[PDB]
Amino acid sequence: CGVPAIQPVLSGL
Amino acid sequence: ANTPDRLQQASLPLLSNTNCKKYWGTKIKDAMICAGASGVSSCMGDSGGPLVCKKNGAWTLVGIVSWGSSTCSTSTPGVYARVTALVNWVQQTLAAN
Amino acid sequence: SSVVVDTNGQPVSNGADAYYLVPVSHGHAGLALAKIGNEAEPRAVVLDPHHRPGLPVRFESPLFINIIKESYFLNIKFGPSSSDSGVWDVIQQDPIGLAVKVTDTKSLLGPFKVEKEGEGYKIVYYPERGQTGLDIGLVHRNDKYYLAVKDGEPCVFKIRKAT
Amino acid sequence: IVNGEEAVPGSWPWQVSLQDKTGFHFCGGSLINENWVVTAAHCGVTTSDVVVAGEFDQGSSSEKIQKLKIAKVFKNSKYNSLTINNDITLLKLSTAASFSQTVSAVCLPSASDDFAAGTTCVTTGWGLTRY
Repeated sequence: CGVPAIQPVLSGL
Repeated sequence: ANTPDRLQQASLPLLSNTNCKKYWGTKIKDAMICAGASGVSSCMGDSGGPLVCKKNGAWTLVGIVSWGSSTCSTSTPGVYARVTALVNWVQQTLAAN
Repeated sequence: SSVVVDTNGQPVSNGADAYYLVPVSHGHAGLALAKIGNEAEPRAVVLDPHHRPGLPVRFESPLFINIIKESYFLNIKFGPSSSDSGVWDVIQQDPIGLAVKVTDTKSLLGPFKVEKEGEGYKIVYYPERGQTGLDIGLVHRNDKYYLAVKDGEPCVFKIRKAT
Repeated sequence: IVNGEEAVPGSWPWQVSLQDKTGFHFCGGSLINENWVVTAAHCGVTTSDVVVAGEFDQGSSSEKIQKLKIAKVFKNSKYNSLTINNDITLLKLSTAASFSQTVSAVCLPSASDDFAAGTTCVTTGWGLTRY
C-alpha cells in the first residue's frame, strides 16, 4: 500500500 | 466556477485542532483534522477524496475531504474526517464483512 | 438524502449555478423582494404575479460536494456568488408571521432544506436543527404572496436552471 | 482544488471518482484494497452509483479505466448530519478492482499514529479550481 508504481511529483518537493 | 478534466493535487500543512478553532470555533470535533489556509483549498467535488501524509516511506490516509469555506478561501483551513479516530471502525467493518 | 434535481433532471449545484423556483400553482408568479409595512428597503421574499420568471437563487452547503441532497442544511440567496446581500432567513414580522426575508448575516449551516413534495420540492425551515422542520408556504397580502412558515401548507416549486 | 496543479497521470492510484449512473462525478474516494473504498458519509453513495478507478482525464475516452459496481454501503452510524462529525463511509465492491500501475491501495494509519501540526501532506481530486 501507499507506494505508487508511478511516483507522484509535487512542486517545491 | 471551473471544473477540471484532469486530476489535481496540492501540498498543504496540517493544523492542530486548537489552532483550527480560530477559524471554525466549536464546529471542530476530535474526529476532524484541519489542513491548509496556506494558499490552496479543497473545493466542491473534492469531498470524499484523500488527505495523505508520508509515514515510513508510504502514503497514508490521514483525512477524508469533508467541509469548509463556502468560497474555498485559500486563507481558511479545510476540514477533513480524521482517519486515526475512525480506523478502528474501518478495520472492524472489513473484518466482519 | 436523494439528489435534488432541476427541470432537466440534472443535479442542482452547490452554489456554482443559479435556479428559478417555479411554483407549480400560483400560475406564472415569480420570486421578488417587497416591503412589509414601510421599511427603507424591500427585504420580504414574495411571489409577485407580475414577475416571470423571478429572481434566481443559489443553494449553499459548506460540504465540499458539487451537488445538493435533500438531507443538507442550506443557505439560500439571491444574486451572484460574490454577493451576500441577498441571504434568506425567517424573521418575526406582522402581519405575515414568521416571514422569509433577506438579511446581511450568514451562519455556516443555513436553516433550510429542499425536500421532495408532490411534483417538485418545498423549502423546509429548521429553527433548531435536530428538531422537526416547518414547511414554507404563502400569506396573500398587498397583491403578493409573502413566503412564510405555514406548517402543513407548503409552496411546491420546480427548480429551473438559469442559463 | 484551488491553486493546486495537475498530477502526474496515474500517480495517485487509490483516487477514485464516484459517479452516478448517468455519468456525473459527485465525490472522490480512496481504494484501501481490491474490494473496499473509503469515502465521506455526506456523499450519500448508493449501490446504484459507480466507482471509477484508474482515471486521470475525465474528458478522455482512451484511458484504461475500471467501472466498479457497489455491493453494499457501510455509513458510520456515529455520522452526525448536524455537526458533520465522523464523516466516513466504506463501499464494498461487487466487482473487485484489478490492481495495476494506475490502480492500487492507500495505507491506513494505526489509531495511535501522530501526524503532527505543520506536517506537509497532500490532497487530490477533481473539485472546482475556482469557486
